Formats: sequence, structure tokens, C-alpha cells
Amino acid sequence: VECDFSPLLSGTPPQVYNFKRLVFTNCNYNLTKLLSLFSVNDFTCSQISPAAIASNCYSSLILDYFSYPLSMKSDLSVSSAGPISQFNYKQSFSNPTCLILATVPHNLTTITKPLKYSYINKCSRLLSDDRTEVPQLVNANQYSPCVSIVPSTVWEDGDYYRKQLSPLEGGGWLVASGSTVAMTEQLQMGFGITVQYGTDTNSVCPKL
Amino acid sequence: VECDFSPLLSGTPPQVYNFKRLVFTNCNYNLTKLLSLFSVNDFTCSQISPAAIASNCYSSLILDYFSYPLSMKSDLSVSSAGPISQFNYKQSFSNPTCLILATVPHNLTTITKPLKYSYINKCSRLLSDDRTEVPQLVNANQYSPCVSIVPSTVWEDGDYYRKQLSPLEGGGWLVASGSTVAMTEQLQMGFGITVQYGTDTNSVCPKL
Amino acid sequence: SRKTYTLTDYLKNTYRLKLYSLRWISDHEYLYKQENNILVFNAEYGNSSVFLENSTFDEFGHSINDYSISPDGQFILLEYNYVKQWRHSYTASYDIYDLNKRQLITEERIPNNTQWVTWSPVGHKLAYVWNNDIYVKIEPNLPSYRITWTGKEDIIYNGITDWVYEEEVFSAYSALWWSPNGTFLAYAQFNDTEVPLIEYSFYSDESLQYPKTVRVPYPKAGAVNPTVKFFVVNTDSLSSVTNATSIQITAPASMLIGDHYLCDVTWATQERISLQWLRRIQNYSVMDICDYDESSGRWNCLVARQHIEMSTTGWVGRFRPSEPHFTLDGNSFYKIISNEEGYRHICYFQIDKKDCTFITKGTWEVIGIEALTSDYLYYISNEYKGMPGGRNLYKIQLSDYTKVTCLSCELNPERCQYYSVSFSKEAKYYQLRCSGPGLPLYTLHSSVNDKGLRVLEDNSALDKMLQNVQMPSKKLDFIILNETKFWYQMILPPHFDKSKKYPLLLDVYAGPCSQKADTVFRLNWATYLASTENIIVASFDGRGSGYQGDKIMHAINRRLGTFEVEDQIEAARQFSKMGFVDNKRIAIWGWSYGGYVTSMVLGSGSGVFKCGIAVAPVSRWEYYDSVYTERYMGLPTPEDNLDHYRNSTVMSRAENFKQVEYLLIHGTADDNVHFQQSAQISKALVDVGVDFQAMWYTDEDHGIASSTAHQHIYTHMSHFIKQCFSLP
Amino acid sequence: SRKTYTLTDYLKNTYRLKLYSLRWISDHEYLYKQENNILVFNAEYGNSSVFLENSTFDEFGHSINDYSISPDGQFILLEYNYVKQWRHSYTASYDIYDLNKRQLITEERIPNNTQWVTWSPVGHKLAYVWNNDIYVKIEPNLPSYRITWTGKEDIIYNGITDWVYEEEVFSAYSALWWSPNGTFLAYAQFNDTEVPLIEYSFYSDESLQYPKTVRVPYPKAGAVNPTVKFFVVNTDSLSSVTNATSIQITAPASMLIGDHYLCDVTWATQERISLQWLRRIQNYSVMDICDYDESSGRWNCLVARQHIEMSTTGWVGRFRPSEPHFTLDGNSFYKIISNEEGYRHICYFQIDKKDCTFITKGTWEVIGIEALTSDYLYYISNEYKGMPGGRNLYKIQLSDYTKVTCLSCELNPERCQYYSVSFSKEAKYYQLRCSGPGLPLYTLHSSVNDKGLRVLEDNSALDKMLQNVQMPSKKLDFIILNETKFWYQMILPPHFDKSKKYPLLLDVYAGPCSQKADTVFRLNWATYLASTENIIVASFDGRGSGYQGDKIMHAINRRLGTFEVEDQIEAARQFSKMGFVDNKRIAIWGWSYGGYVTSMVLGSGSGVFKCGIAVAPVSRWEYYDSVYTERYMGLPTPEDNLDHYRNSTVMSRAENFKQVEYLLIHGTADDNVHFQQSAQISKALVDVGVDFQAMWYTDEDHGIASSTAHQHIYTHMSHFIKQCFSLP
Ligand SMILES: *[C@@H]1O[C@H](CO)[C@@H](O[C@@H]2O[C@H](CO)[C@@H](O)[C@H](O)[C@H]2NC(C)=O)[C@H](O)[C@H]1NC(C)=O
Ligand SMILES: *[C@@H]1O[C@H](CO)[C@@H](O[C@@H]2O[C@H](CO)[C@@H](O)[C@H](O)[C@H]2NC(C)=O)[C@H](O)[C@H]1NC(C)=O
Ligand SMILES: *[C@@H]1O[C@H](CO)[C@@H](O[C@@H]2O[C@H](CO)[C@@H](O)[C@H](O)[C@H]2NC(C)=O)[C@H](O)[C@H]1NC(C)=O
Ligand SMILES: *[C@@H]1O[C@H](CO)[C@@H](O[C@@H]2O[C@H](CO)[C@@H](O)[C@H](O)[C@H]2NC(C)=O)[C@H](O)[C@H]1NC(C)=O
Ligand SMILES: *[C@@H]1O[C@H](CO)[C@@H](O)[C@H](O)[C@H]1NC(C)=O
Ligand SMILES: *[C@@H]1O[C@H](CO)[C@@H](O)[C@H](O)[C@H]1NC(C)=O
Ligand SMILES: *[C@@H]1O[C@H](CO)[C@@H](O)[C@H](O)[C@H]1NC(C)=O
Ligand SMILES: *[C@@H]1O[C@H](CO)[C@@H](O)[C@H](O)[C@H]1NC(C)=O
Repeated sequence: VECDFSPLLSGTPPQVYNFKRLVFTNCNYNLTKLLSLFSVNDFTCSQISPAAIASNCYSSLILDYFSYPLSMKSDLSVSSAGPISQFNYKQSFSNPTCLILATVPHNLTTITKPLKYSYINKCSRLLSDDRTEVPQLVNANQYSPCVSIVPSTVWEDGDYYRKQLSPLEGGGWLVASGSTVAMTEQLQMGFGITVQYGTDTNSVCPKL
Repeated sequence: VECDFSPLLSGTPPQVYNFKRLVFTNCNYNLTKLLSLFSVNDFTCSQISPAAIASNCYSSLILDYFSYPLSMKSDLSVSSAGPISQFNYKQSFSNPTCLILATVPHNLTTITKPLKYSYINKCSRLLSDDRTEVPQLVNANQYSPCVSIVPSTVWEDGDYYRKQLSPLEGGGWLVASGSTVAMTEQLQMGFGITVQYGTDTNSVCPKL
Repeated sequence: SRKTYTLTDYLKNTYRLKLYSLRWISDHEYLYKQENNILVFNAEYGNSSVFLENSTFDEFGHSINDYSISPDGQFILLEYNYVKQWRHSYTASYDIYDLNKRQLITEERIPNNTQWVTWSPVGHKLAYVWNNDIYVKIEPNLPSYRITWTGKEDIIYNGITDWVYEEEVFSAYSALWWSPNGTFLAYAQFNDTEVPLIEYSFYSDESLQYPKTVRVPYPKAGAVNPTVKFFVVNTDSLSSVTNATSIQITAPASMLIGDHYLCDVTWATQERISLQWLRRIQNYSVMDICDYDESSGRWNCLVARQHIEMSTTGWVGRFRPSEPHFTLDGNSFYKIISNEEGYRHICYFQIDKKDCTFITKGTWEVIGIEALTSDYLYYISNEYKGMPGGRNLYKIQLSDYTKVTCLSCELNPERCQYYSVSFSKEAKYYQLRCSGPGLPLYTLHSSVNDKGLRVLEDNSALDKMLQNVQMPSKKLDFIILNETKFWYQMILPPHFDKSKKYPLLLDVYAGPCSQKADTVFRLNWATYLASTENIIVASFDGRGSGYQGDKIMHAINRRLGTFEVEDQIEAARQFSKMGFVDNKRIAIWGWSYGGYVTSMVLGSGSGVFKCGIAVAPVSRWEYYDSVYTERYMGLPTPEDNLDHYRNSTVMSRAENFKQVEYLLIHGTADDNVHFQQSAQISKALVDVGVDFQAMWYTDEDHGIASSTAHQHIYTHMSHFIKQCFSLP
Repeated sequence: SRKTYTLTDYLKNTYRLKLYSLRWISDHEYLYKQENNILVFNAEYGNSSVFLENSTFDEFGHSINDYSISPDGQFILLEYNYVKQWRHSYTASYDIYDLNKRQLITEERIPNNTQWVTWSPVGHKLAYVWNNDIYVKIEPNLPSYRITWTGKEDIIYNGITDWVYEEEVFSAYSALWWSPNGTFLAYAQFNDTEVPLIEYSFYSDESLQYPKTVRVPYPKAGAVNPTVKFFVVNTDSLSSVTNATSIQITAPASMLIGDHYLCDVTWATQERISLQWLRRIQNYSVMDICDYDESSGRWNCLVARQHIEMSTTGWVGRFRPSEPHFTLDGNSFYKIISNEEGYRHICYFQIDKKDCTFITKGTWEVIGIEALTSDYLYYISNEYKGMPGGRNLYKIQLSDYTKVTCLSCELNPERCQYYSVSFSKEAKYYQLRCSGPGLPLYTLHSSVNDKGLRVLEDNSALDKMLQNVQMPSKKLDFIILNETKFWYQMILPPHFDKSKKYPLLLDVYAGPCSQKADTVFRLNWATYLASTENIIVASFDGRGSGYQGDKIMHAINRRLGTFEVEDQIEAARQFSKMGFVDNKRIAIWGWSYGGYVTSMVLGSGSGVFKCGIAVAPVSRWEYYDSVYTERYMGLPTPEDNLDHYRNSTVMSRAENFKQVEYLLIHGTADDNVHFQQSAQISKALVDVGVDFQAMWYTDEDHGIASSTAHQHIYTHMSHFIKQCFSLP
């Protein structure tokens, strides 16, 4: 009973490509509670509405959170082919989803800011022919194949990473490039929610 | 009633040439109290004994304290013509005097150590003839005429200081040179006591 | 019994070549400076109106080093307080004068010590670099927008090149590229953090008590190279409320796996940009084509639009990959590419097709693509008469590749065989520049009919002057070495009698893709040597030389100091057995690479040469910069080409110098070919007991081209040459 | 028709001068090296015993650069892996070999890169400097005691000199002074924190890709000077339990008011030390006499024992104040002092009396005090025949100043007029060294009877060799300029006919207190020039020269570049009108100050000189170091002597060089007279259109004295001189 949003408030929200995932089965949620802590700048959903997503009961609720600048709102879209959907963070298209942009006030102090905002602007493989470049696109509910070579925070805008592949891994190379956006006065975050409606298992309901 | 040794325990004992003076009229003293805080390494008196100087009553007690290294014990003497008696600290020869060398333990923590021990190794005037050098000797119960140009702690062993004199001051120059001894594990201090026996005013007595 | 062309004549510039420099401001108008007045000439009529009186700034309070007029005539940029750095770099102050207000702009000025300034291609936007950061002015009198905050002296370069990119890649100090209508500003960022410093003394005026040590990040062969990143900023989305968003375009993955360079930046359309990247091993390069995304505001570089170019016999391009020339719709482009025979021709590309189509062929080469229209491609080449040292303007019909017209071959075929061209804004008109064999000739033409409008400068005054002086003659011809033509030129003394025997000076450069034999008319030191001192000055283009296909150009691949050295010797052999050459009076001299080859020849032990002069020579390849050296030599490692690096030093041959008289000259402030190189030569000669002549030039760079120094060095070389030749 | 002394002879050292170097180890014994064996010779008997077989270290594993035997014969210090720095400085490794154990000491060794090592004067204590800190070993195989912890490269120097103290004050790298029986070790500490760096390139081997920049704290005229502090440590009170107590002795108050130097350190007794300090304005100096206090353990310097020395016509001493020589009881001392006539004589001092008493007088000078006993003072002077370029040994009786005996004037008056002396430990014996006019002669003597024991080296083998070669002759004489003798020497070609007319080379130094005219026998370049090329090589000591009183020496005070320059010209005038000099063939050449004067003469416009060679010349005084320059010139400020600084540059006279042929030579690694100086000369000549000859020597210091470089420069100068003189 009562859904545990704890570890979100304590520490530093990771970068979009290292998004942390909170899973919710069998509990009650006050979400308008959670969204009353932050200052909320944008709320769009797919196959659901923000009104609806507070009200309904579900069999499964997934909350993904990360640091993310408001300046890059046009790239955090369900209908977007920017670097974010390509190489960083992709939601499922088969479940209803919501995307929240917020700003931690000052009043909230247990949430620490990192050096800067970072994201992956290139993730590709160079085949063993030394010619063919194949972008490695991120699949929903997964991390980029480049998170193994891209630091948790990018040191400088435009840095690039490489790693030669074993003949078993396919040969050729793995290659990535990181981008940065300057840290803001108040930290800015991104939230991605995904709901599953069950048959009989709708044990994730709001509370009253 | 009860003699106030307070400001000695709180802070950094100054350098021998900036010795701080505590005056005592009309009070009771527990001195074996004070000397039980420190570890005492040497106790010599002139025209009195250490036994006697605890017992007797006086009309006036003066306590002079400063930072001072045990390594330089041979220079802190009533029968010495080193730099200490010449340019730094001289007791009266007309009153009975005592000289105490001690070491603040660890147990004593309100007494802070300075960067190093410093003393004046030269204080002289150069006359307006640019040839004649006249050492400026320190008189009892006074500071060196060079304390105006020698920093409260000498920055480096052998540094030298100069100051041109106004025609009214005599012309020529004032000149000084500082020496240093490396700071010790436990701070080491120097105490100079001078007693005056009065006619009827012997209001500085011990206590029981 | 007329006078000669004297050394004094060359140094005082007594016999001047006139020019005609213009700036096309539209498709039919251009600016000219006449009696310090700036005029605008209409191309059609030839009528002119005054654009700027010379008097306008005769109350400025400064000397004016250079000026730049905004593309819309509204503003003029005034450059004063100029201080030189490298071949293309400097700092200065700038003022902006309003041409309508007829006033100076006094507020929000471009700061002093500004490193570079450029107008947008249309309008009057400004981009400038100050303290290694980029700034943009939309309106000239308003505050600037700071684009970058990472700039740092000798470390981070935003919008300007570092030393090696300036000298060996872009041939320019600037690393800014405006989109065609100035909406976007593309720029490079260089990182010299881990690049070793070359350090040297600068002495300056007498009054400077302690010399200054100059420190320049400079990668010698095999050293750590600078790093590069590329960005595009929208100059129309700028605001004083937020910091600018520079969108990065990353290099292709084939480059990111190792060391690489950015080698070309060319805009295709208003929203399409092409980039060429080059691997450190320079036989592999990729073009990236990037489109602006009007929704996201980013730049997408489709992998399918990549164009790989790679060499199997040497390096890519002559010095670097060629620049593409895009059709108006940016969906196809023309580019110079070496063909299956090794000759450089125009290839036609589709931005998403791998294979290209040659539109020119032959055993000659296209020198450059000069203009493109919907109907015609304009280019310069050496096809005419199979003379590789000739240049003519051609136009080829896009609908029919067999319809090629030569626009210059026929205008003045006796006087003019070396042409360059300047086109108006839609190639409606063009200015032609004849550089020889006769006196330079400048003419105006319309492209519509290829009708010749008029003569701009014919150099009649000089022709008039040169009739009263015994001028030398120039022979340009070839010899045949195992079934291959090799061109040479000879500057022949007046009243040349081929039965007599003349002393010969070999003028040599001989670097890869060099060309010292051409049809250019010149008034230089060799003119004086022939006119006054009766010396035959000869040059020879052997293996490694350019514009005659890769079989010749790639000959010296991974073996500099071999063939191009030998051929200079063999050329001297050939020359002597023509019968008018004193074989006891053959000298040789060269600057930079020419100085290297000169030295290598003097230490060959061939006994063909009696004396020689090396000016600022390379002495060993590991002392020279990475980009140039590794292009031809690879890396100086045992796994690669260390052997040929060590086999090709001048010092190695110190012993042989006992047979020759040697003059070694070098400037102390040479940041290009470091004084070091000569210091190592002289030291090896000392260590081996060889006497020689030396001369340093204090505070002179690679050019030794200050007024006094220039006269001094030529005078000194004159004495040395006359003395070796037992001349009066 | 014998052979000549050839250039080859000079460079290959075909005709060797033998020497006899010994080391007195007692009052009657000394060490000599004979066939690589070290022997001890008894002074009386002349019998010898072997001290060290040459074979001893023929299994060492290193080449042995130098050795030092402890004063008690028990230990030998072995110097290997030596690497040079300045004129007296270097680093190395050291091993210590036990002579009794006949073994190498393997534990607690002297570290590599040790900067200096010295034995105590008795016994076998060691003081060494490593990383700018002083260390002491009492027993060689036991751990060392660290004396100082403040050492820091280029900043804090403990026990070693910085650049300027090494070159211009102590003429040594060491700044350590053991008390006579090695109880105390006195030392200086120098602080170069705020002293500007001279920086220059070093190129090293070919294989070094990037040149190194050498940085040396070096005060040019008027710059911030190094600071100095003085300490004494008791080496007998050392212990591994506490850090050593260095007792400082402060300078006198007359020095502390401004910039000053430590200029002399001389022990008087086992517990008395004398110090001399010198003001930056070097016409004021003070001796301090300091006694050890056995109660406090400190050093007291009684103000009443101070001895002020000060000049009103120039600077104090020849180059620095003279060193005192104390009586055994240290209560009185002898010191060389200029008298009321300006001549340098021996004065007798009481340590607490201001006034001193002259014990010598005359219009000649004491060169140096060599030994002191209870009965006699021994000294070298030029009294003999009033020849200032002669040297003899004298002894004066302490009880009667009229009893002076010349110990050398009479031994071999024809062959020997230039003597130096080496005394045994109580002046019981002395070795005499004759340096000319004849072949050098080394003899042994006892002081008791002044009896000549024996001849050590007579150079008979060389005399034998030199009979088969046409050797030149040397004339030493004077001329009279307004009532003053001025000496010159001429190296005359063999078969000299004074009716013929010879070309003349002026060999010039001419710095303050220089002497180029003497009785020394030399085998150098001038020998070859005269023997083989029939050139008269002449030198001349004019105003500013030394050992003839202050009227001549102080003449150039605050005006270098004036009189001493003129007199060199006037000397050439005088020489030509003697009638055997070709006045169309007079050249001039000089190194360092000689290079300065040579240049100043070539730009005089006197037309007396046809050509000239400047090697590493000074060109302007503000480029040279503070200690030397300010001694003669003062400060380059308007309040002082800026005018004469600016009036006396070579560059100023660039124009006049059009009348002369000029050779300018300079080493790139000259830390003494910086390459800068020549760089400024050449630049001014270029800026004014004068041609000249130049030659740099890469990586050579002020000496240009590496084997190869030395041959190269002389060979090159030979050609230049022969060419100016139209010689075959
Ligand atoms: C060149 O001359 C032509 C006319 O011969 C100029 O063009 C005309 O200028 C007149 C003013 O006299 C205008 O009223 C017309 O409308 C213009 N006609 C055109 C061609 O548009 C032109 O200004 C002159 N150009 C220069 C540079 O002086
Ligand atoms: C220069 O080119 C740019 C890029 O195409 C033009 O900007 C576009 O203009 C259209 C029509 O106004 C707009 O719908 C687009 O949104 C614009 N794109 C951007 C990125 O601004 C611009 O019009 C041209 N500028 C000039 C001076 O003609
Ligand atoms: C020089 O010879 C003398 C004797 O002629 C040596 O002195 C004596 O040496 C003998 C051994 O033969 C001793 O027994 C004597 O006691 C010594 N007498 C003296 C002078 O003290 C002396 O050792 C020899 N010196 C050298 C360096 O070989
Ligand atoms: C070298 O000289 C020192 C200084 O005089 C001598 O040391 C003194 O010796 C006397 C007699 O033993 C002592 O009473 C003093 O206390 C000593 N002074 C100091 C500072 O040590 C020493 O004896 C001499 N050394 C040698 C090797 O003879
Ligand atoms: C400016 O133009 C006028 C036009 O007559 C000309 O005479 C004058 O020489 C020019 N001034 C300069 C500085 O060239
Ligand atoms: C440039 O420098 C000059 C000279 O110091 C100064 O007067 C002027 O204000 C500067 N200009 C700007 C734009 O700051
Ligand atoms: C060492 O001494 C012997 C004595 O006969 C001598 O022959 C030999 O040449 C010497 N060895 C060296 C290295 O000088
Ligand atoms: C000096 O250096 C050599 C060579 O590296 C080394 O073998 C030796 O141990 C060093 N000596 C000392 C005293 O450390």
C-alpha cells in the first residue's frame, strides 16, 4: 500500500541514457502528490491523457527519471527522430505512455545537480570492412549499446568514444559521441511513465 | 582574589620579541596550578629560588609569555649576551626574576602553534654618515626598536629589514635581521616572571 | 647597347607589373580602386560611378591596412593597427563606418586584438574571433552575441585554425563558413591541449633587454595531433536572453576509430552542408552530406549520402581532397577525381549514389572547377597543346559532354597561355587574367556570347620601359627519360650564343605536386642573373611534380629525398650535354623543400655541382609538421616507414660536402621550417670537418620577406653566386 | 728551409707543452702522476714511493673523469659520468674507494647527479651538494647528514653559486668554505626567485625531435639581482637525532640598506672567519671579522673589527676586493690595497685598527700574496725591470720591510720572466713555474736557504722538435702616449725583414684590467699566422688595462667603448708608421670583450682597418650581466649612467661597416654573452644595407671549445684572414 517514490528524491538524477527505472506492482499511488513537489513545465501523454493517468488503476506502472534540460523539449517526443529516441531513451509504442518535464525548486534539497546535462548524439558500428557505418538504435525499455563506452557524464561537448570489437562480437568497431548542455539554476528533470492495464491484476490503483 | 592567567591559554603565544605581559596586583595565585598544565623543562631564577617564588607574597607580579624553542635554552639566560638579551627580551636586574621553559602537551588545545619560532638576530642603526653601525640594544621591560619593521613571524631564516629614518629621528637607517627555528611537535613556550616586594602593599600572595 | 635588368632593378621594383583587382558585388557589377577611389563599374556598359572618395577617411586618425565592404554596400569594415603572425594569421583593430549615415559607428565596437572578421555573404552580419571565441553582430551598432565560451590561447581554437590547420589544410587563418544567405554559421573547434610546443627566441628591438620565447603548438611527424570538432549555429535564432545553441555535426564512424582531420567544408544549399574528413593515414577520406531539420533544428547526415574516396598508390587529392561543386538543388555535384589512368578529371555525383561519372578525360588534368550554371560547367586545365605548365579556361555543356569550348586558347595564343578567371555572381560575366608568356593582360567578357567586352590592363607602360633594356629570353620545353616527357624552363641571357659555354644555376623546389616549369612571365632574381650576369637559370619538374597524372606525382610516395633529388642531378647532366653549358660552373639553389633538395644534391657526391645555396631547408623529415610530412611519408615508426625517414636526412651526407661550396641561410623566427633544421645541418658539417658559408636572419620567418632582409639575402646570394662563377 | 708551424699543427697539438702538476699533501711531500701512476715524492731527498698503481681501477666499469684523494691518504673520491654546465659547474656520479681496505665503498653512497663534492682540509670529512642542498659525511661509509632543506632548482642555491656568482664573483661553482681543521663548514645561500630568466634553444643530437629551451636566472644590467645569506654549521655537533643548526652571520648594516653582494670568504683561525661584502654600486665594501662563541655556539661580529674599503675613482679591487692573509694568531692580516698613487701594494692590518700600513711601494704592482710565515711574506709582482707583463716571486722580511729578496729574477733571467708558485704546507718548499719568454720550466726549491733542489720539467723534447721548424719571434716593448708607456707585443714571422711591408692582425681583448702584452711563451693560432702566413700578429694594452696603477685602469670608468677602443686604433696607427706594416692590410679580431672592441673599431669610420672578426661579442651593455657591467658602468638609468650605456652600442655604428669586411661568429648555446648580442648586431647591419659574413655554432657555449667546433672556427677564420690579405 502507498507507492514508493523514495530513491528519486535522494541523490543525483542520472543522464537520459542512464535513466533509472522504478517499477510498480500492487500499491496505491498519489502522483499529484509527487508532481506537487516539482514545478511542472510540460505534460504530454500517448494513448492516454494526464487527467486519465492520475485516475485509472493498472497492473503495472513504470517510472523512468533522469536529468534533462527544458531547452531540449522538442527532442523528448514520442513523435521524434532526434538523438534521444535514436540512441538514448525510447518508450514502448504498444503501451500508453506519458512524458513529463519538471524543475526541482530550491525547496527540494535532497535532489543534487550534476556537472552538466549529457546525451548521446551518435551510436554506430563500423563493420569489419572499415567502410560500412551502421547506427545502433536503442530499443524500448533498454539502454543504448553505447552506455558501455560513454561516461556517466560527458566531459566536454562533442567528445567521441571508440572500442574495437572482438571477432565474436562481430569485429569492426563500436563508436559514440556525446553532447552537453550547460547546467541550469534549478535542476531540470525528465519523467517517463508507462502503464499496463491487466485482465484481473489491476493492483496499482490511486488512493483516497 | 585568584590571579587571572586567562588570555595565556587562549590563542597563539607571540614571538619572544613581541612578548605579552600580564600584570598582577592585589590577588591570590596558584602558580603550581598553572605549571601543572604544562610540561616543564627548565626552571631557573635570579635573586630568588623556584621554591621561594611559589611561597612568598609580593606587591607586584609580572608574567611575560611567548613561543620559544627548547633548542635555544642557552640563549635564554640572565647571564647571556646572545641575540635574545641584546635585541628581544631582557628582564630587570634590580628585581628578583625567574625564567621558565615549558611544553604544551596535547591535552592543552586552546593554545595554538604558529608557523615557526622567530627571533631578532640583528638590530642596529646606520648613522647618517653611511659608515657607522650602532647596535640598538633592548632595555628591560621594553620591546626592541626593531619590532616596527620585523613581522610578527619571520617568513624565512635570515630575512632582513630596513627603514630609512627621518632627519628628526636622527637620519641614517634602521636595520634588522630575523632568524627562524622549525616548529616542534608540541608547542614550546617561554615564561619570564618578575616580582616586586613592597613596603606594606604586599597584596599579591599565594592561596590556601 | 641598352641597359641590363640589374639587382637594383629587382630589389627596388623599378619595372612594375600592373594588375587589375576587382570585386564582383552582383551578377554584372564590380568594385575597383582607381587613384585611391573605390568605383563601381557596370559590366555591360563599362560606365562607372564613384562608390567611395579617397578623402573619406583622410581624417581617421589611423593608417588603414585593409578594408571590407558589406555585400549590400551599407557598411565598410576598416582594419587598422595590424600585426602579423603566420602566413595568413594576424590581429588588428576594426571600425565600422555607416555608408548611408556617412558616420563612424562608435558604440558596441569590435574589440582590439581581434583575430578575424568576416561579413555574411549577403547583407551585413558580422562574425569575428576575439580571444579564440566567436562573436556575431546582426546589426553593426548593436551588442554582439557570444557563440563560444571555451576559447583559450594556444589550446582551444573556436572559428580560427591552429598552426597546422592554417598551413597544411585550410591555407587560411579562418575556420568559419557562412551558409549562402548567412542564416547559418558553421565553424570548427581545434584542441591543441596535448600538442607539443616548438619554442624559439624572438629578439625584437634593441631596447628589449631579454629575448622573448615564442611557443607554438606544432605537431612534428608522428607527434600528438590537434583534435577537431564541428558545429553549426543559426544566426537568426540568436538572442541576448539565452546562450546560443551550436549544433554539433559528428564525424563519420570510419574517422572516429582513430586520428583524423577535417579537410573540407562546402555549403550545398541554404539547408545542406558537405563536410570532408581525412584519416591521419591520408589515403582514406569521406564526404558527409547534412540536411537541416526544420522541426528539431538539428542536422542529419544520412549514412547513405556518404562518399568514400581512397587512394591505393599514395594520398587523397593533390594536397587534400578536392572541393565539391553542387547543382542549385544540391542533389548532385561535380568534383575533381583521379581516374583509372591516374589523371585528374571532373566527375559527376548523385548525393545518394556511390558511383560517379567522368565528364572529362585525357592525358592532361583539370586544374580547378571555376563556375557552375544550369547549362555549363567552367574549368581551368592544361589540355592545350599537352603543355602541363599552361592554363586555359574551358566551358563544358552539361547536356552534352562533347560540347567543350576553350574560352581562352584563341584570344591571344602568342602572348597568353596561362589564365585564371574571376566570375560574376551568376557567371554572367568573367574577368580573365593572362600571366604569361607575354606581359600580363587583363580583360572583361560576357558568358552569354563569350564576347570580349574590353581590356582592363594591358601593361603598355612596362612594355614601353622594357624596350630600353636588354631583357633575357625564356625557353620552355621538355626532355625524355625512359619514355616520359619531363619539362624544364631556361632563363637565357640576352644575345644568347649557343656555341659559347654559360654557367648554369638550377632553381629548384621539387616538392610533391610542384611545378617550376610554366608559361608565367616573371621579373625576379633570375632575370637579373641572366640579364646582367649571363647566367642560365634553369628549373626542372621531375618525378613527384604535378598536373601530369599520378604516375609522375606518386613516384616519390614514401620516399622523399630519392627520385626528385636524382632527377635534378640528371637534369643538370642533360643540360650540360646540350653544349652551351660550362660543366665547371653549375650551381643549385632552393628554398624550403628546394633547400632540402639542394642540400641532398650537394651531398650526393655526383660531382655535377660546384656550389649551392640552401635557404630555410628541411634537413630531416621528423622535424617537419605531421599533416604535410605523413601525407607523403607515413609515420616514422618501425611498423611503418621509419627506414625512409632515417635514410633521407641531409646530415647523413655531411661528408660529401667537402667537394662543394655551400651557403646555408635561415631565419631565426621561422615557425614553419624551424631554424633547428639548419642548426642540425651545420652541426653535422662541423662534426665532420667541412667548411661552408652560413648566414642567419634574426627575427625573420620562413619568407625572409621584410624589405631590408629581402634585399640583404639576395645581395648576399649574388656575391656568393658571382664568386663561385669567377665573375667580376 | 725547415717547415712552418701550420694550422694543422695548432689544431692537432703536434708540438706539446709539457707540464708538472703536483699536490702538496704535507710540508715536504707532494703527489705526482707519472705513467698514470700516482706517486708521492719527498721534497728533500727527491726519492719517491708509489701511492697508486694505474691498474687499481682497470676493473671499475666506468671511465674516470677526475679523482680526489682525502687529505689523510685513507680515501679516494672517484668522479665518473661527468656532464658539463657552465665554466666551473657540472654534475656527476662519485664512488669512494678505501685505500686501506683496498675496496670500494658500496653503501650510503653519494647520489648520482651530485653537483659538487669537497673533502675537509684535514682528515676525510665530505661535504657535497645534491639537488641544491648540502650534505655532510663524517665517516665515508655511514649515512650523510642533511644540512639544508630549502634547495630548489633555479631558485634556492645552498652551497653552490648561481650563474652570476659563479662567473663574476667566486670564479667557482662551489660556495662552501671548510674551517682549517674542518670543524666548521661555512656556506652561502642564493635566492634567484625574482631574477629574470635568459632562455635559449638547445638542439642536441639529430634524434631529438623538439629542441629544448634552456632557462637560466641571469640578471642583466639594472635587473633584479639574486639575494644572499651566510651560514656556519659545526660538523662535529652533527647527529641523526636532530636537524643541523646552521648559525647565520648577517651582513653589516651598511650593506643591508640596499642591494649588496657577498664577495669574499676567508677563514682566519679555527674559530675566526672573515667576510667581505660589496654594495651593488661597487665602490664600497666592508670586511667583517667573526669569532665563535664557545658558550652560546654562535658567531659574533664586533662592529669595531669592521674594515671599510671604498673607491672614489672607480670600483673596489681589480675585479673584486682582495682576500686577506691572516697571521697565525688571526689578530693581524696582510691585504692588497691601492695606495695614494693608485698602485696596488701589500697593506698590514690590525683587526681592530682602521688604519693600515704599507709594506711595499713603487710604480709597479703586487699581483698576489702567495704565502705567509712568522718571518716572511711571499708575493708575486711586476717590479722587475718595470715590465708590467712580467711576473716574479718575492719574499719580504716582516721585521724589516727593506729586506726584500727576489727569489726568481736571477734563476734564468733570459728564459724566465713570468712566474707562478706553489708552496708546501708551511712554505718549507715551493715549486716554481716559468711560463716564458722561453720554454716553460718547472723547478723545486726549499724556502729555508732558497736553495734550488731540482728541475722537474724542462721541455727539452719540445725544444728538440722546434729546431726543425721555422718558428716566429716575439717582440715585447712599449710606446709613449702623452707621457705614458703603453705596452704591446708583436708576433713576428720568421726571417723578419723590416724593410718589407707585412700585413698586421690586431689581437684584442682590452677589457678593464686586461693584459695582452706579456712575457708568456705561447703556441697558438697567431704562431701559425706568423710562421706560415707571414702575418704580424700584434696586441696592445691601452687605457683600462691592468697591473700598472689606477690612472690607466680606471681611465674607462663609466665609459666602456671609448678610450680602450680609441687606443686600439691609435696603436694600429703607431704600428703602421714603424715602416714594416702594409697599411692596406690591417685586420682586427677579438672574443667577448675583444669582439665588442673589434666591432666598435670596425664601426669607428677610422679607415685604419680593412677587415675584422668578432667572436661572441658584446654589442650593448644592457644585455650583459649586472655584476660585471655595473662594476664599470653603474646603472642604466637617467639618474645614473644611461647615456653612456646608449652611446656605446655596436648597433649605433652599423652604417660605418660599409667600409670594412666583417665576420660575425657566435655559439647558439652561449649562456655568458648571449647569442642575442650578435643577433642585434646582424639585424642592425641588415636594416642599413651592409653586407657581412656570419657563422653560428649550434650548441656551442662562450668558449666554442668542443674539439670539432674549435678546429672549424679557426679554419674558417683562417680563410677569412687569408682572403682579406690576398694570400694564396
Ligand atoms: C551606368 O549607366 C546607366 C545608364 O547609361 C545607369 O543606369 C541608369 O541610371 C539612370 C540614371 O541616369 C536611371 O534613371 C536608370 O533607371 C538606370 N537604368 C538601369 C540600367 O537600371 C547606371 O546607373 C550606371 N551605372 C554606374 C555604375 O554608374
Ligand atoms: C536563407 O535561407 C534560409 C534557410 O532556408 C531561409 O530561412 C527559411 O525561410 C523560410 C521562408 O521564410 C521559412 O519558412 C523557414 O522556416 C526558414 N528556415 C530557417 C532555418 O530560418 C531564409 O528565408 C533565407 N534568408 C534570406 C535572407 O532570404
Ligand atoms: C724516502 O727515503 C727515505 C729514506 O732514504 C724514507 O724515509 C725512511 O724510510 C725508512 C724505510 O726504508 C724508514 O725506516 C725510516 O724511518 C724513514 N726515515 C724518515 C725520513 O722518516 C722515505 O720513506 C722515502 N720516502 C718516499 C716518499 O718514498
Ligand atoms: C679544530 O679546531 C677546533 C676549534 O678550535 C677544535 O675544537 C676545540 O677543541 C678544544 C680542545 O679539545 C675544545 O676545548 C673546544 O671546545 C673545541 N671547540 C669546538 C667548537 O669544537 C678542534 O680541537 C680542532 N680539531 C682537530 C681535529 O684538531
Ligand atoms: C583622390 O582622387 C583625386 C581625383 O582627382 C586625385 O587627384 C587624388 O590624387 C586622389 N588622392 C589620393 C590620396 O590618391
Ligand atoms: C583599442 O585600443 C586603443 C588604444 O589603447 C583604445 O584607445 C581604444 O579604446 C580601444 N578600442 C576598443 C574597441 O576598446
Ligand atoms: C702503468 O704503469 C706501468 C709501469 O711499467 C706502465 O708500463 C704502464 O704503461 C702504465 N699503464 C697505463 C694505463 O698508463
Ligand atoms: C646511479 O645511476 C645508475 C644508473 O641508473 C644506477 O645503477 C646507480 O644505482 C645509481 N647510483 C646511486 C648511488 O644511486
